Amino acid sequence: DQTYGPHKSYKYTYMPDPRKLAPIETTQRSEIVPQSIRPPTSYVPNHETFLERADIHRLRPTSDFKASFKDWNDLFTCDKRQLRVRGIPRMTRDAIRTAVQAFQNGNPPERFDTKE
Amino acid sequence: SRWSSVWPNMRYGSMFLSYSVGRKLPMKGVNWVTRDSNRLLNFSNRYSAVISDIDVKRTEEELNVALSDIRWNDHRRIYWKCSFCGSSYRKNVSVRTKYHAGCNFCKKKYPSEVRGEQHGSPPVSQAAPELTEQLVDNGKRDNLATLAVTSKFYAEWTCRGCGGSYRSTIRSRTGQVEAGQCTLHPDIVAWSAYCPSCSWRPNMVPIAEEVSRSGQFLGLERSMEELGPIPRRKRLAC
Amino acid sequence: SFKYATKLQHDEMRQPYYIHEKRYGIFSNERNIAKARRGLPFITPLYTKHMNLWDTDT
Amino acid sequence: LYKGIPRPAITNLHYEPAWRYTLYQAGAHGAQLSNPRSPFTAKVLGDELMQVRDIKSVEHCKAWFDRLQYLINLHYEAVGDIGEFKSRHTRHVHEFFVAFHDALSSLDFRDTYLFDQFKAVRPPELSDLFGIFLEMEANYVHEDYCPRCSLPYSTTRYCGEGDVDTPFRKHRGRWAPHQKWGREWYDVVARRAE
Amino acid sequence: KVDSFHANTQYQHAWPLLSHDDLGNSDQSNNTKNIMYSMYMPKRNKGTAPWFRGADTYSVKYCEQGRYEYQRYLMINRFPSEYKKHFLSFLSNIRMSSGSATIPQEALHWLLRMIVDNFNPQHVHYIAAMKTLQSAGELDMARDVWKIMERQQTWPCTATICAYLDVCVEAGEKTWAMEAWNRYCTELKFLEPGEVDPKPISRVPFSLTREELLYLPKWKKHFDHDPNLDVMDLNRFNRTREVYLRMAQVMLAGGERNAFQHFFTKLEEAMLNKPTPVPEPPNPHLVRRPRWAPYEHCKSVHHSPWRLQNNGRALALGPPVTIEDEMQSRFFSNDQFLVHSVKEVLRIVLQEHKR
Amino acid sequence: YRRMFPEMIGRTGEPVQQYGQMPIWAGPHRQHANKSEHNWMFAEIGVNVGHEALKKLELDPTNEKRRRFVIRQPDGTLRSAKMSEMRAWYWKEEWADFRFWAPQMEWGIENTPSQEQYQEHVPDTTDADFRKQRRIQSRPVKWFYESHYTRTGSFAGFQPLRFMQRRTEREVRWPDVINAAVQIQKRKPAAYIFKAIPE
Amino acid sequence: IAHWYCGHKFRHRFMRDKRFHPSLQASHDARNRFSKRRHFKTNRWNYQQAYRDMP
Amino acid sequence: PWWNFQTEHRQRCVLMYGGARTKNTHNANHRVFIKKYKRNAFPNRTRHHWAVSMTGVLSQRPRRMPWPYDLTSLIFNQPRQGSDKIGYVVGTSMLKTAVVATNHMVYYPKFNQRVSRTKRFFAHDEDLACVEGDLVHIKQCRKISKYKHYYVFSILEPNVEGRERLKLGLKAVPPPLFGYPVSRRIVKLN
Amino acid sequence: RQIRPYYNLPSKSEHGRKMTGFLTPYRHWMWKQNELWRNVHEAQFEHLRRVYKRQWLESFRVNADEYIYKYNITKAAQLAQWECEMKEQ
Amino acid sequence: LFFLRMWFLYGCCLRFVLFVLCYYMSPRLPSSGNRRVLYAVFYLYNFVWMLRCFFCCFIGLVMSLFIIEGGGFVDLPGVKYYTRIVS
Amino acid sequence: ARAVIKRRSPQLWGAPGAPIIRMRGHHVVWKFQSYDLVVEHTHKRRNSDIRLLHYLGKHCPHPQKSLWSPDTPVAQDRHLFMLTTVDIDAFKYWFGVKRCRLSMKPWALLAKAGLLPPSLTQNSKIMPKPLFDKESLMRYYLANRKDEDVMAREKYLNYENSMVKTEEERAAERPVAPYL
RNA sequence: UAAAUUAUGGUCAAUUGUUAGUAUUCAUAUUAAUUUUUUUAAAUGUUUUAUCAUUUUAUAAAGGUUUAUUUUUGAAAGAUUUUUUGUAUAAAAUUUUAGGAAUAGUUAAUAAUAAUUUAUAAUUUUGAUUAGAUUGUUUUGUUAAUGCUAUUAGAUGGGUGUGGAAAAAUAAAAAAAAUAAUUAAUAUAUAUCAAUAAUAAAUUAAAUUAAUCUAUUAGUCAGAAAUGGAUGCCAGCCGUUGCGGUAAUUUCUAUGCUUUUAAAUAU
Ligand SMILES: [Mg+2]
Ligand SMILES: [Mg+2]
Ligand SMILES: [Mg+2]
Ligand SMILES: [Mg+2]
Ligand SMILES: [Mg+2]
Ligand SMILES: [Mg+2]
Ligand SMILES: [Mg+2]
Ligand SMILES: [Mg+2]
Ligand SMILES: [Mg+2]
Ligand SMILES: [Mg+2]
Ligand SMILES: [Mg+2]
Ligand SMILES: [Mg+2]
Ligand SMILES: [Mg+2]
Ligand SMILES: [Zn+2]
Ligand SMILES: [Zn+2]
Ligand SMILES: [Zn+2]
Repeated sequence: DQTYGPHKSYKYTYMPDPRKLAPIETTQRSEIVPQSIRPPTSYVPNHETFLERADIHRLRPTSDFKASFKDWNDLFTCDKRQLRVRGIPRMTRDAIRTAVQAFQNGNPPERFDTKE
Repeated sequence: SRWSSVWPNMRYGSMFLSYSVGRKLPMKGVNWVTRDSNRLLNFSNRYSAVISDIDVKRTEEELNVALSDIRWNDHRRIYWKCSFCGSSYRKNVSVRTKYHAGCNFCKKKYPSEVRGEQHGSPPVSQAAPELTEQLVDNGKRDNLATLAVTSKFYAEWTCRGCGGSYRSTIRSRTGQVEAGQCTLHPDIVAWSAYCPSCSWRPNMVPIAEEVSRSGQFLGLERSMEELGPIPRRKRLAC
Repeated sequence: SFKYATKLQHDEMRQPYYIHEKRYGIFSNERNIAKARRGLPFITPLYTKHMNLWDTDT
Repeated sequence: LYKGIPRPAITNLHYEPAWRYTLYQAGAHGAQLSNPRSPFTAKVLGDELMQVRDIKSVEHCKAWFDRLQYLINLHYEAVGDIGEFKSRHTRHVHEFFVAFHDALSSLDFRDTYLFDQFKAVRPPELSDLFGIFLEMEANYVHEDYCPRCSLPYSTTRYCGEGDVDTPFRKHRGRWAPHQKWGREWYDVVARRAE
Repeated sequence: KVDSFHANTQYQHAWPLLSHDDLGNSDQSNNTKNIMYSMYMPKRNKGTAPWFRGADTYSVKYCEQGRYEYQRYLMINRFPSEYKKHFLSFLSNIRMSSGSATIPQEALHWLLRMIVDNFNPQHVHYIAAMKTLQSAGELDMARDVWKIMERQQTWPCTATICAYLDVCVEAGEKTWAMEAWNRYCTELKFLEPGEVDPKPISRVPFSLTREELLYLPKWKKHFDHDPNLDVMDLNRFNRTREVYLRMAQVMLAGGERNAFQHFFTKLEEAMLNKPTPVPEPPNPHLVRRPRWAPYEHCKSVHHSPWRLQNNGRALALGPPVTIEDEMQSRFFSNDQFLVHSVKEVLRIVLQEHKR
Repeated sequence: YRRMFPEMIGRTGEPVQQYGQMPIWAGPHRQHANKSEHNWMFAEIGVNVGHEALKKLELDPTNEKRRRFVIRQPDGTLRSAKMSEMRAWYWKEEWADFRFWAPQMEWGIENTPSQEQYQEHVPDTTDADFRKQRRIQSRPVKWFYESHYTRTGSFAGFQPLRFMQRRTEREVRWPDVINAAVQIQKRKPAAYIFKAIPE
Repeated sequence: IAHWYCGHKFRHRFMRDKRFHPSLQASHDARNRFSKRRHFKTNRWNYQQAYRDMP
Repeated sequence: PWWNFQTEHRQRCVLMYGGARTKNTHNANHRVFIKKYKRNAFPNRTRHHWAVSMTGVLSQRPRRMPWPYDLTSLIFNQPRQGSDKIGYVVGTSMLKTAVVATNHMVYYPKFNQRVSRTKRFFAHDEDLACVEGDLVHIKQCRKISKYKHYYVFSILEPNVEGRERLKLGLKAVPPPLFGYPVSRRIVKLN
Repeated sequence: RQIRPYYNLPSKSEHGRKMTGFLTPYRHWMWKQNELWRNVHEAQFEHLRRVYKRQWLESFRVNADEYIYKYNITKAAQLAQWECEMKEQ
Repeated sequence: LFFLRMWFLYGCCLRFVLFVLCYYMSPRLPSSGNRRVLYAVFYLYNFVWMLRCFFCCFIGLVMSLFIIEGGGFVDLPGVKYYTRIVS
Repeated sequence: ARAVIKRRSPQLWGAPGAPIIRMRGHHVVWKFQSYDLVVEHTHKRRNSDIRLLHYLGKHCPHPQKSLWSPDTPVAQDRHLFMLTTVDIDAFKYWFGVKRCRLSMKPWALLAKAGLLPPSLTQNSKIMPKPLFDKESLMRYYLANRKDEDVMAREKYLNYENSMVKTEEERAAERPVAPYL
């Protein structure tokens, strides 16, 4: 009728493998394709102007977060994880990061405000 | 929250995790005392370097751990300051003694991990001596100049343009790589000359130039001028 | 003869797929996959029976 | 017999070999160069293109040998102190060599292409290889160092201390004191040489 | 199969063991040998020795095998209706599979696929493939069609022979037409006063008496539409004179005067002294019976204000290329066919000069 | 044996060769792309490939339907797979032939790590394991000093009965204390005492 | 045998399985397997003159 | 991994090496029957449901599965299963319609044995040849009426006795003496 | 999506969408340029499309007619076998 | 195993019930004493059933609902269900 | 053409649309996650198997150490590995003959393999997108353009038939004496 | 109605309960499950367009179905100066209730017929129709094994009938007509039915990036393990024979002692 629980606890040793600890040849991908940051335009002079012209959606209230960025380089140095640390909500931070990388590609944050 | 429970990622370098009650419990039953036989300071005949790598100020502050209390095999993770490259890190003495573990930067010190000293490349002091002055000055610049010019060491430099400090690779800075390793970006030398933030402007000069000349820009230009007896196979086209 | 041979989720225990081609022609199912009502519950029946057991021919 | 249907003409194909065709060749389909070592491919590519083709395997092999003579020249005298707390271990060279020899001879990795390269790649001073290992056996027997792990007696308490690759210290295991020279280890070294 | 929490298709082909990070046995640093054997590897049932699927488990005799020899003859029959549907489909696919996207070679593909599917490639399919390929100016693939037909032991009708001789002439290879002649059209006759003119269809078509049905083995009752059965009745209209003409053309094309003189003389003599055979009505399958439509809803000729659009109801553009204004060659009298034959020979002289 | 059967030690192998790259019309703009961090292996699968039964025929360089592998080195080149890498894509194969020298067998005393062999952690010291009945161990590299023909293979193909067996049941139902024969173990004490151990 | 199927006893399961047994199936000889007794003696008092159209 | 024990499990997300990725459906649930009716009044005339009812088809024990191999597939090569059937003509009351009784096969793998079942079909005979008690060949075809997908392909055995019986003005076969069974007692005398 | 910038022709309407796609000539020129570049990509892309098409067709020819070779031999063998079994019969 | 004793667990291992009565009943000889039997109520598919079960539990400060588990047999004939805890 | 559109997962055209090669896997902890290269229709249903044309392969996005090959002092080989299984007969069929579509991630993969050029979405943000003017392009074109027939024949060999018959195999295939 | 050999070949079938005269698959066993424990999910605003419009965006609400669910290319793929084709809606098998009777817009012929065309009609005891229960024909568990025992979910009529196809009224995790984005896989605190966590459960330490967790039960007659103290057919124990009658190794309590160490107990 089985009230007694399992007959054995199967456990395997941990025995470190000298072959898996062997040094790994590494490259940094910043060596293969070098990272860089685009300098501000007259269109987008500040990080705050940027967060203003990337604000389109009612639910992507980008302009409200201006204080959570200290300067220009701070913006383009952010990635999504470290962007979550700073307490920006979800779809908002995706809007932000998307905008940034888009500006990096040569597409400035010029888009019509859909709120109305 | 919920997601707090997730185990972190354990990459290839790192051995056993000890994240579970089962994994914690048997080591919780080990209690160490420092006798004369365990004390690090007695063993300076061997481990002298390891002794001079310890942060004597910071460890007694944060960890409340005296330097006379530290075993040669000590499992506690204490603060270190690298006596080569001068960077701070936190590890256990046991791991530096049993195998060599130390500052993560000096792992990549040699040009390739697979073969440690096998480089035939000259040092930085020789091949590109003009780099030694751009190193951010911690006082260890004479040790960093000693490295291979092909070295993958991650070093910090003071940018010429804005005078600030950024972090790049020695070989990325020189451009030279060892035969049989992976080629870097052809432009890497020009691109790592400055900050990641200061780099754009100078390297956008020749492009504006080439669209000034011909009124048209294609990245093709370099490869074209590479063009101005090659063995080739018989073909089945006929 | 054992439990492992009960699991047909191995490809080694299961009559292969191509048989259904050999009976109905090659690439015949690509038609069936685009059908209006599919897989709820039912799909156009897939005939796989080892070719020495075929009732038709043998 | 002759009731029920006429005899299918294709039956003829059994008794008459005239009708067995294949309209096309094996690789006329565009695969002709699949076999790297076929004479057809040697005729199509020519020799210098085949050199270009296998250069990568040649430099693989040269890489193995270069590593080997680096380790040999490093650890050749078996006992010295080459680094901070690290000292020479013949065992390093040994185990690398075994990795090599397994690349060649093992049936799990079987990489045998490595051996087709020897008549070229192989260094002239490494031709004698087991001879060099015997010389290392002779150097390994020095008195100041432990007969088992070859660490120095004065500066070191245990077998395997401060060695990255040591067998003698395993994860949750214990430290073993240095073992001392005497007839036991003398004839151990001897049997190894043998 | 895919994308589910329990998805089996991803595990069904072999993979090297993954240790990127800790999978619960701390696989990044841990040597998994015993863990490999006793846990990770599938076993016959819980606790039994690991079940080995590797290459050493199967016998040697799997690699001793020639290709496709595991196959057995498959008799697949199907409804008569479905045969018509399928043959039609293959026909219109051999003509063209896609609009400008069709490669010439695709006709050959579709013929082959037709065989691979256990259908018999009837005469219409062969003629169609050959005409398509030749009209694409690709002559090797045409002969490849013929060789496929020969390998299937399908006896070519007179029409098929015509097509293949057209390919021969345009290729200018006499050595093909010779073997083709020798094998198939030898006994081909002309029509004389004592001949009966278009011969009635004599075939029974295939049925089974109840004793044939019950007592015979499975294969004797298996009827797949087989070209060979009606070959007699495809030939019932006597297209022979065409074959003789083509053959004259070939012997000329390959530069041989005696043989050409022979065929052309036979042909001439017969055309003068023997009755004109009754022509066959248009083949339903090669060319399609026009179906009735009202032409009312059509883009008018002037539909586009910028030009003259040709229309389904009438042609306003005018003929792009002059047409000869003669009925299909088989509708000629015998004297007319003599004339036609000479003009044909001349045309081949011209073609050979241009090659 | 070596003189009479020369072909039993393989001296030949399919050479690792570099494939020609497909031309990229986009030019330098995309040339960075295929050059990356890692190696990328690609093995083919399909109806004609991946079947263990046919394995040698599929690795046979003479066969033109031979299964295709490729590798992108981090610098962007492409090369054919080394034979090891080819064999990685088949279910693991065990070769041991017992006919001349004994192949090394798994689940032994000196093989099996602690937790499977005993249900307790036993320290691994290279000196004096009483449980394993050995006096001492010098620990050379396993296959170095031994002759190569002597190395035969490994055999895992059986149940390790101390560890895990089929159809596990209680040997004796009463008294309540006995379990299946795989549960052997020393008694855990009343609550643990930890003696400080530099000593 | 799962205990929820058919009756609370076991043998009820095998009594309904005899309904599906292959060699027990209903045919021209064995008929009305499930209720034989409702149809018993049903036509005793039903007088039917048999059908003859031939002398 | 279904071959690993209860205690041997580490990760529930993947198969480490190979094998079958298996979801455990919980077979032992102790499912029960709820009793909503009095044993006296159950709301059905012919049958009563007092326990848990086994469900599914082919999931049904003991398994009864389609058997392709029988007389019909023995004689015929069928393009589609049931495209040919041999049977007897039972009744013609409908113009151009022959009803046909036919046998097919079922296999019980538990007992390893076959049973013959029987089924009626409507077949279309244009021109009305079929007399009750003919042995006929029957084929699948175009939908003809609501229930007729089959047509009479060939008469294997005609009924010579029945035809001569008709020619004399009599019915092909004498009408069955008793009809369907009843649960009543009919007292009908003289 | 189709990107609608802010300097597109603003539609003044309260009954519908606020911005009509209509382009400043600059935007048109720009769009043309970008699209030229992607044309460069898709040229090679579809080139590879039809290349693989003929590759696959050719392999089908060769393997399928090898198949027809082996298969016909097989069914010829079976047919011979049968008519023999019937002579024996 | 006796499967009809479990009738009111309805395929579940444990039940929740409300207290109504507590009376006493005398076990089958040769066992003498008083067995405490609690008379409980619970509802399923909006039917209210009166369950009758053996009180082996510990009552503290006054409480209402119990947890019912089925056992083996007990001294007292006719009482299948037993008490685990009181809430 | 749904009255109330399914808002979250829109597409183009009616479903099922033209087959598209996708990467998809069930979501889980990042440590175990794999992907499937799958040819399927444009409009998926609840379970991805309902519309699934073919199964192209498994792709594991975890760099791995190569323990299958012997540890090799060669620098490049000891970079980590990324493993993927491609079915390329089905791929060339579907892509080439059936004219598929492609999502971007599978495109990056098949680019790494050498089946396709690198995608449209792979951007070194170092270089800009190029400029164009027609007169300069024209000067370059007039500078280099090959002969018409050469080009026509190249298009012939690439697009139409490749395997052709040299005069030799003609001579070897044409019948000999008794029927010649 | 004769043996066989050029010798282990064609790749592993193997069953573990301490019972109580005897007959009969039936309490206490192992494996699998429910009892059982927040490490894999997720928030609203779909989108263009020529402007009150028109293009793109087709199967998770419920009801309970066992002779049952079946289909095209005219959309997209799709290549091209204009017409171009044919194949489809149909069936066959497998179908549950302990004790069993009739069912019905109704069969077949005619035909773009007939709320009253013609006929000796159709379904059923070879188990119908109503009525109960139930989401149908690669998924599980046990097992040496023909078996037994699971498998979700998803197609619920018509009524200006749009659309290639009704699948058309919250509940995505399918990039949806300019490269939005790929340095991305992280999603905070919600849910539905799933997704097995006591992951070296105890001595030498983590080739880290140090982040989540402070973690315990049972027995003590039979059968590993007992003594005091109460209690006195009472109170209570009860997997089971049975125990409790002033000496209870079987209740309660205290203390020790026993265990082969992911727990007892219930189903
Ligand atoms: Mg359990
Ligand atoms: Mg089973
Ligand atoms: Mg029950
Ligand atoms: Mg009792
Ligand atoms: Mg629904
Ligand atoms: Mg019902
Ligand atoms: Mg049916
Ligand atoms: Mg139907
Ligand atoms: Mg409605
Ligand atoms: Mg005892
Ligand atoms: Mg008790
Ligand atoms: Mg007393
Ligand atoms: Mg006592
Ligand atoms: Zn350092
Ligand atoms: Zn700077
Ligand atoms: Zn030592």
